[PDB]
Amino acid sequence: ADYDLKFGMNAGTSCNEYKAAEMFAKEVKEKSQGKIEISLYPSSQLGDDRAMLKQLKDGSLDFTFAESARFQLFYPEAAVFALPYVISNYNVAQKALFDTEFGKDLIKKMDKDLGVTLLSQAYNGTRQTTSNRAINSIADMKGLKLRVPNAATNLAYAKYVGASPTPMAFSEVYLALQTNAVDGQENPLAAVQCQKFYEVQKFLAMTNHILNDQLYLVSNETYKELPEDLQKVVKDAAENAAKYHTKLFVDGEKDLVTFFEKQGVKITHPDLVPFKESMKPYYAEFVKQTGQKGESALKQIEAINPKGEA
Ligand SMILES: CC(=O)N[C@H]1[C@H]([C@H](O)[C@H](O)CO)O[C@](O)(C(=O)O)C[C@@H]1O
Ligand SMILES: [Zn+2]
Ligand SMILES: [Zn+2]
Repeated sequence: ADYDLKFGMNAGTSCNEYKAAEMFAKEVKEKSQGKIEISLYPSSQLGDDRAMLKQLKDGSLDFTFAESARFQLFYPEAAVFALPYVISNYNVAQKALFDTEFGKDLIKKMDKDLGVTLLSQAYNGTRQTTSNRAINSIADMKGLKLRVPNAATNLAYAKYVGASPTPMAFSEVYLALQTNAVDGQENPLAAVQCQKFYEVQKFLAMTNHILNDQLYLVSNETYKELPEDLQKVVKDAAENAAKYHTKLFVDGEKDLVTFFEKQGVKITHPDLVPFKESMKPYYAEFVKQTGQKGESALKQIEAINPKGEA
């Protein structure tokens, strides 16, 4: 307890994100000879991820998770990461961030403007849609009161497929599902399982609409005060946690549909061509709203070859 550091997250203690942060935490403690202890604060105990990003910026929190897409809060063209159906697989998400001019500049702005250092990137699942009635095709989204996070790209997903979006914090979601204050939500299969949303949702549609990555972030105010050896400890441990993280989500996606079926959830596979078609005006509005910077970021993402990690 030379450094008593803290890691906040929206995920709960059953979740892949917690499990991976636990590995991060335990490895940092070991490979730092006990000089660094990391405590974990899940389930939004410190606020949502907008609050925790601000806490990293002002140095009041040491570590947290964010998606690349979340930086649309500060740079609207960064929403390109979460335009539904634009990023096809995790390979694309990795190259969008690290192997494009747009993404390399985002990392630099994250450092110089927002005070956060990007330690590592993991895969955080592809979002699906649960509901209290079957989504057999895009038609069934009409009138669906669909909970979304407080995030404009999730809002737009629900809106352009014809649903009625209802933003609310992740910690509020189980209650709203349980009482039918909303008709459904959208999250990767992992969250549907670890947050027990399947207990309170009879239907799951494979909409595959947004791919989530996950960034291991550290406050610059924290990172700068660590000796270089301990900086290296934290970076190595972040990278090792991220590979564990990704494997948890990949393996889970081979598996969880079966699990949910055992629980009595009905799985549908709606035709996704009309879903993808309905986003085309949204892409246009994005480019209209964000200008050259958004158009250029989108062209850069679109050109990435979906095949082969890097
Ligand atoms: C790093 C992080 O906190 N991810 C969280 C995301 C993002 O906030 C959202 O996708 C916008 O970026 O929202 C959830 O999926 C949600 O509330 O449904 C929970 C998840 O834990
Ligand atoms: Zn329409
Ligand atoms: Zn299937």
